[PDB]
Amino acid sequence: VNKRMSMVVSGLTPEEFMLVYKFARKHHITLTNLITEETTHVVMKTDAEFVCERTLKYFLGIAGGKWVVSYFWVTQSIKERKMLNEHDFEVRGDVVNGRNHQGPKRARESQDRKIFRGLEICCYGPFTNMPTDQLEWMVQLCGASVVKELSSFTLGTGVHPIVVVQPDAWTEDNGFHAIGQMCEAPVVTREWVLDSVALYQCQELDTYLIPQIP
Amino acid sequence: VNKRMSMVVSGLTPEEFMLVYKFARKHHITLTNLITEETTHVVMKTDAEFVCERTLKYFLGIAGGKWVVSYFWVTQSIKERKMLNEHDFEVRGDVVNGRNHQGPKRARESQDRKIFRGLEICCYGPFTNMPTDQLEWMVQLCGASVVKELSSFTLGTGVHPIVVVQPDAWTEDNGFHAIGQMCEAPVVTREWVLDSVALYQCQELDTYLIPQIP
Amino acid sequence: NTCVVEFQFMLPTSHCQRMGGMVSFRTFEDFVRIFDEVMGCFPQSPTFPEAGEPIHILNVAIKTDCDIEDDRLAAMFREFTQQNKATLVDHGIRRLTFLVAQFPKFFTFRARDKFEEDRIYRHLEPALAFQ
Repeated sequence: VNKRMSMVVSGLTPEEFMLVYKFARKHHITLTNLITEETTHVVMKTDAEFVCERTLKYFLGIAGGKWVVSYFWVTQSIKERKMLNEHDFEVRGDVVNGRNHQGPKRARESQDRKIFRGLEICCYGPFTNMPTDQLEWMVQLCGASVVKELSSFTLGTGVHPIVVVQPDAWTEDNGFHAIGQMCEAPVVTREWVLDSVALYQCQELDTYLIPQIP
Repeated sequence: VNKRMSMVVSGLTPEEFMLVYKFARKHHITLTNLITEETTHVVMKTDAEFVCERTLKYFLGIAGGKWVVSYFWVTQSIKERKMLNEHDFEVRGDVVNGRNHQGPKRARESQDRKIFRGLEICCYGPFTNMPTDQLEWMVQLCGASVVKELSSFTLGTGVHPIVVVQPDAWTEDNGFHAIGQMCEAPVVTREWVLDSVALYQCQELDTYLIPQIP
Repeated sequence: NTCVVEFQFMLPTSHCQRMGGMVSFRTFEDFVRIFDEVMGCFPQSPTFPEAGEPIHILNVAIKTDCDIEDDRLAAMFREFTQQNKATLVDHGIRRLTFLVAQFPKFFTFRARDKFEEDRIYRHLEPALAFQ
């Protein structure tokens, strides 16, 4: 067996999702609601210039080098009753990280050199709007080596350790300022990863560096 | 790695699919439009007595020993604001082959004694409302050895070859009555398989045998 | 069969945010069949803002213009809360006030985390009761 077309959609209101489910059925196209390694296509909600919103599935789509196309391919097929070429509907950017950063495009064309291949990233729970194991799957797909606990960090000159937290998610507590006392590694927000994934390019840590307490 | 939750639906209107998707949405449950080996749950549209229609996913669901439940399980867990037990809503039969034939139920609990284990089935095109390769997956899931072309039929006393055709799809020719002259195998309508699958019990060929020419 | 208004407010030192739903109905019976859309919108995929708890109010308008029998009345009404404490299970609901029309006779059953129904506030809506 060869891989088959398989879509997930992201950023759609329920009413929009219903249009895609009818669409995928007629041409026996696989369409799932959770993105996996077997998923091959990611259908994004975009504007007229193929610029989209930031969802959980968008980032995960790029990490896996999957075909990332715009939701407008479906709406266009009804008006003209054709199956136009999806490549014409590849999302070009998002409204946060750039209007033409070609993140998804590079991911497909760079599956041999993942941007975080050979790096050790620690995904520090808890998280909101994103399962911890899905972000781990995300950085795994981008070549990072997941370290579950701070003591489990690989010690070496070639290793670059990074602790990833979401300062927004903590309520009741200021815990993101104490990691520098717990390990010898730069501490940056999850948004650094999210921006890096959305762009599929390792961003500079400088603006995302999290202040520690000595 | 462990299995994940995965449901598929059958017999639903578009507005109804969103309700299962919404169920899947709240608890991040996998929901696909094509039933595969990774699919674990098959959700059928039923009446008040848990009797459903004969769809492609229903038959394919039985062959794979997947959880075949009524659509009313979904509406009830949402309708009652609880996470109810799926098992109470298992479908028992259909309006053609019996009101309590327990086809889906026996298939899940009897995957060790597949109904077509040790049978050689040739899926004779063309087909309507069911892809040939999906019916092949069905008999594959039921232990049969799929034979792609008539010349590839095993010749032997211990082997039980069966030619399965759908008399309905043929309109230009009466060719399905001559296969018995070309090979050593019973010729039955596809409904014998579907009924055998629908019941998960290998039916006697007598009522479905197709007359040959001596 | 469901008419929805959405509530959106915040605490002005009353005791940060939560939403609400009011739906106007003819009989209490029709509601519990018409249940399923109130719990429908309780929606849009998770968003990730920039780089770098019971929360539902529920008031239901009812008719059939009945009379004195507060015991049999509210008791029937009450056993809707006690049959489905599921309301609490659906990420919790702050309040379920039942409103039966003819000024409107209120049948207030508030269980944010609580027993179903509060007796001081029957016949009144606690926002206006603050006065």
